[PDB]
Amino acid sequence: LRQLNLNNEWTLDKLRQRLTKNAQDKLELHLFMLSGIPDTVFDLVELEVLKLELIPDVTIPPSIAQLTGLKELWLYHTAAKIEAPALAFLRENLRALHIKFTDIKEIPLWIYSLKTLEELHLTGNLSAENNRYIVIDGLRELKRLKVLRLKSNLSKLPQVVTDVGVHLQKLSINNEGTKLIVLNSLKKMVNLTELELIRCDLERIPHSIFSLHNLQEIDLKDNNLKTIEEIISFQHLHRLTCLKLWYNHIAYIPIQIGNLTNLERLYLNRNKIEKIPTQLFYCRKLRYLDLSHNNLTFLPADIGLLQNLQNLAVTANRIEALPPELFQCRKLRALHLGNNVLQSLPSRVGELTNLTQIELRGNRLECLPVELGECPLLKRSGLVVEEDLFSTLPPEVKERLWRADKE
Amino acid sequence: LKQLNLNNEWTPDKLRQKLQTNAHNRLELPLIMLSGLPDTVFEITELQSLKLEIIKNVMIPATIAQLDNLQELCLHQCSVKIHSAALSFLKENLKVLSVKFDDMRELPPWMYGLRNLEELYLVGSLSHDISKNVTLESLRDLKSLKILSIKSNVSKIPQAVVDVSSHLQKMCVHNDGTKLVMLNNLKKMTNLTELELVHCDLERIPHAVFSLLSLQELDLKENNLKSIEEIVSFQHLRKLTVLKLWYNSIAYIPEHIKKLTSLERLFFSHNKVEVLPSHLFLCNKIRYLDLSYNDIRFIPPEIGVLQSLQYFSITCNKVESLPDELYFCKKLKTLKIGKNSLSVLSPKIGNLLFLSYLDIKGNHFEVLPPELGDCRALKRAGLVVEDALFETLPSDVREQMKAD
Repeated sequence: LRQLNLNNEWTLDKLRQRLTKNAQDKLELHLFMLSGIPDTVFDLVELEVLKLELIPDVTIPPSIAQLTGLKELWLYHTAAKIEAPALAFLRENLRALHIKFTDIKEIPLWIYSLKTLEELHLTGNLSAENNRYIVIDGLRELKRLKVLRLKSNLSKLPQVVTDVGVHLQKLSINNEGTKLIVLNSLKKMVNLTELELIRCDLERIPHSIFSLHNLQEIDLKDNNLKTIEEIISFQHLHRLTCLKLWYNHIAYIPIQIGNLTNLERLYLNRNKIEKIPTQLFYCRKLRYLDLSHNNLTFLPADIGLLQNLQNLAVTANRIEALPPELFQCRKLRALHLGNNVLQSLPSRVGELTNLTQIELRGNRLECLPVELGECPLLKRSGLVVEEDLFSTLPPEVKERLWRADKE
Repeated sequence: LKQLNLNNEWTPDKLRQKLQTNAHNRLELPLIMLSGLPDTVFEITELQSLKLEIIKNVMIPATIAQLDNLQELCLHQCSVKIHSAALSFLKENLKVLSVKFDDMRELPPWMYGLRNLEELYLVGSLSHDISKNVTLESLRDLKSLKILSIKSNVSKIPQAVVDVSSHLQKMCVHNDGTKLVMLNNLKKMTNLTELELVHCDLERIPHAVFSLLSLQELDLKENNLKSIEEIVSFQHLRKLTVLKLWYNSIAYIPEHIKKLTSLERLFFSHNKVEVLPSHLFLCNKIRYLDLSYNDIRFIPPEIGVLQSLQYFSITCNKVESLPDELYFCKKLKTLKIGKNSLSVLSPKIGNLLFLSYLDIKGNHFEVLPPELGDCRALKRAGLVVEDALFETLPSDVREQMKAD
């Protein structure tokens, strides 16, 4: 009666409205406190991400074959009971699977039998008695796995994951402040491309990070590294173009980073960098540069070297005057300059054309120059500033900006 | 049941929809006329600011320890309760507070157990027995407080401010017709830097302001300053660069302005000034001078002394004569002379290289000269004028001006 009533209550029409899109721009429906999966949910054929979150012990029927587009399932505290035809359909169709659990029994055993699975995310502590890195021994059956996120607070990387790493291209570890025992055991995953150690609290860089040659993006988020000293060995990483050293106690940048000329997305924000030096600008390839929430003394002139810079973010840092060399570059697009001690914005911002948004709220900004109206791509949504400071502009250029905004 | 309803009513996706930004560039959740505070709100951990408007009978659990990213709290006309872990965490984390006390009890008594608090927005109202508010004089427990804005009918400055003068820096008070008295409590300000008093009905500038030796700026907004004779001690405010005495009644300006030359910002808009003296423009460090919507008869030529001026507003004056020495001052970035009694725009105006803004709106002009092309930073927007004055440029000058 409950399931039949749920099919009537949750109708296909209301669920068509329930359909939303995620950051990956994928049609998805969030099933929160549902008794089971309504048949009206499975009738949907345009679904991309089905969110079985907190659905108590739901049995998956074969009608999941109707979900032809189904590629993403996020079983959040939802034990999935499945049978052979639905198993076959998931093995032949399903490719990404983010299992969040609080118990070993919550993890279903059929998730290790899927052929086409390539993205697998685990959340929940995995250290247990007589089950440490044994339940995932079925990861060897899964040969298509490329993304393996383990928000499992694990103290060491499992060896089965190391054998998987021959075909794994992405390994993100979240330990929530627990030091992971590296022992240079990640040298097996030569295919690893994005090692994102999230909240690993490493405080050092092991040699395995720069021993593998295949990492393009290495984000040591909240790894608490005091001194960034292993960056000389990263020049052998020709693939490395995104070295996001944010959320650390880096108090000074040694000049040696001038070795790494291939870097583009250097996100060095939310740190206590006393100053980014001139030699830091020796990487002319830097296209995206984030220094937000930092202790900079000022912003040097060698920023004129970074001709490829698009978004320079120094929000809530200590910069008193904006150098004209900042405006010498023309490729700036997103200027996160808010909450600063900028005395005034120079009129040379009129040179900037690619600037589509600029954060100017707060600061010590005396007035906004009229040259901001010279920027074509900039609009009201792009130009975020206080109402009075915006009103300091002449009426007709404000009308021009309004007309370019609304249309 | 109330809390269960709150969690059931507001899904986290609805809170994602509610997510917005505020006046301080923080992630704000506007919660309006709610029955309580849901735990789903605290499930969001990326949140930087909380806005609770008339949500009364509300007790803050330990669950706010989930969201570490908070920096601002807007507790508006709501009587809020507290729990021990909430006290500890908001002592450790919360820094910016903005409360509205429509009722005195709608101000909760626990704001003052904190220490990390830095900004405070005390909007609302107050009664006759001002000194009895022990809620004010507990900010001795606050060590990091730096911003205090009290929009209330406060007649007497409390001894609270006297105690917290060591670390306080900014004042913003809107009395709205209420006379402010007992100015010794503002005398014993020591480390304060900003003072914005609005409608405090201060007839004269007290010796309190001159007792301040590190005041960056002063505002005497909506204060009936008929005469300015106590400026002699204003020299003690060496940090004073801003004197925003606008919408005021200063009938004439004396020689005492020579006491302080560090003055930079000078707003006398809508003042009662009749003739400027020879003694304003001696202080060459002045860059930001306002006389908007005044009734000055004419501008004497001693304006030539103000070279480091970058803003000279005298808009809606009765000034019929602009001598050419303000055109001689080329560092004058802004220069607003709108709706005066002037006759002709100066032909030798292209000499002012750094003239960013020339508001001369509504002036009785005849024909614009051709030397606006020599002006590097003057636009049609900058030179706001009636359109029959805009239509006067030569055709080649139109070709050079439409392309700037």
